[PDB]
Amino acid sequence: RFSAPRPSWRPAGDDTPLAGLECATVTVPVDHARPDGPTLEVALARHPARSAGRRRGVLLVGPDDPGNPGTLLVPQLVRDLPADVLDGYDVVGFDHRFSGGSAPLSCGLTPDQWLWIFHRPQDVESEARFQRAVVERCFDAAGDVLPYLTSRDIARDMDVIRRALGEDRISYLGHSYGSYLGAVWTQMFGEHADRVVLDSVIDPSSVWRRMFLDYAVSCEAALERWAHWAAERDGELDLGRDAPTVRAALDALAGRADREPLPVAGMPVDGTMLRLFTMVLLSSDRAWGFLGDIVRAAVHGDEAAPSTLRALGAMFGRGKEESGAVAQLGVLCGDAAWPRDMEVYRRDLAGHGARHPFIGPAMAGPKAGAFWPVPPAEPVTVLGADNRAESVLLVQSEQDMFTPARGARRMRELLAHNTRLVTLAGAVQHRVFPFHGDPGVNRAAAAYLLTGKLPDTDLTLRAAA
Repeated sequence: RFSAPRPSWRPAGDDTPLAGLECATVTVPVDHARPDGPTLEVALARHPARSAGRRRGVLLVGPDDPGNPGTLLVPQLVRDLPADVLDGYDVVGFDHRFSGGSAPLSCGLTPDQWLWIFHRPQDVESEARFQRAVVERCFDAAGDVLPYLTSRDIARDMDVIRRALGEDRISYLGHSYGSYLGAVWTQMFGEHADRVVLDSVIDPSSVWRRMFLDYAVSCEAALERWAHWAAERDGELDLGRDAPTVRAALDALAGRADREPLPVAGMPVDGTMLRLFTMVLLSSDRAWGFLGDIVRAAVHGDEAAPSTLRALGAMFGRGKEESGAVAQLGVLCGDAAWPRDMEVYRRDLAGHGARHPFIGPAMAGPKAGAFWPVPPAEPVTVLGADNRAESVLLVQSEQDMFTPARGARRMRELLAHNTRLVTLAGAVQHRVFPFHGDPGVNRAAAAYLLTGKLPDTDLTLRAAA
């Protein structure tokens, strides 16, 4: 096997968001079929179990989105996990290969190209050119390694990390993209799983273009609901007293931003940025006030609240990294071949795209993956009855923008033999355990992690107030 020495843990710098934790890297081969070839260093962050008598092993935590550093989940989990989980597990997060602190890639993409997923198009021809230019730039700069940026290669890295940690059976928690990494790792290596929690569950049948199409459906429906919520708040927002009037104001605002970016605290906010910010805020009903605030401010030429501004600054300001967009490109284009027929995209722009107009065209048109210059290395992972994980708990919000609840139900079908599902009804949220703070969900998931017992049948919990 590829050599996996025990990690060289050191205190995290107090110049990092990981202050207070421990850091190390694990070597992995770029090509797992060529262990004598080039390697990279995968960054880890650890919060050691608080209680030696309660410690049962390691809770490995994957990234929640391609390109998003999974090490940064560790502080969030220290903040929000039930205390007994933090007593019983070393929490170890990682930055997946070619992201974060794990050999991040830089390809000369401009900020507009960083938003290739959500980029608002003009027509099929211009968008094909825009999306192909992203691919060209990335392969020119990183074409030697991009073919090795896939979900299955990340899963292989997870198993090297497990071996380096010295755990024959390791536990796992992953959210969103991390749910998919966990599922893939269990399908490839599940005899090495202890307890596994997958939260906000990607539908395997959606990998990946269908997920984009579903984003447009989910966004449209959520925006229709938010427009009603905003119409009831015309006193404070002055956006209209019925949902069509509110939506027309937002559409006109976003169209203006498509033609000339809106200055917001000195940041040029174009339509792609505004619609992405909108979708993110829509995904949590606790954030709907931020959305009312930015739309009110931008429509009326007034100032948004400082907290709203700081949310835009966090999303698009100094901390935004090109490397995340390149990581998204590799995973989302590389895991499966996208349709190559331009007529598919023409059809779907006029159909799906027009039926879901807020982001439908951005989702349905000729994305980068259509132009990918290498074949798929491997089939997409097939989850099924041969999965060797002893047990998997699925946790899912009933109303989840980014990973609709149908995906958790699909996972519960594909992995019928070893899964149980906990659904949080009444929640409008993405990433539930533990960040939403629901006592019922958090205690059910903690009890599974600490005792290994799945609930007797799938459970629907009612979101506490």
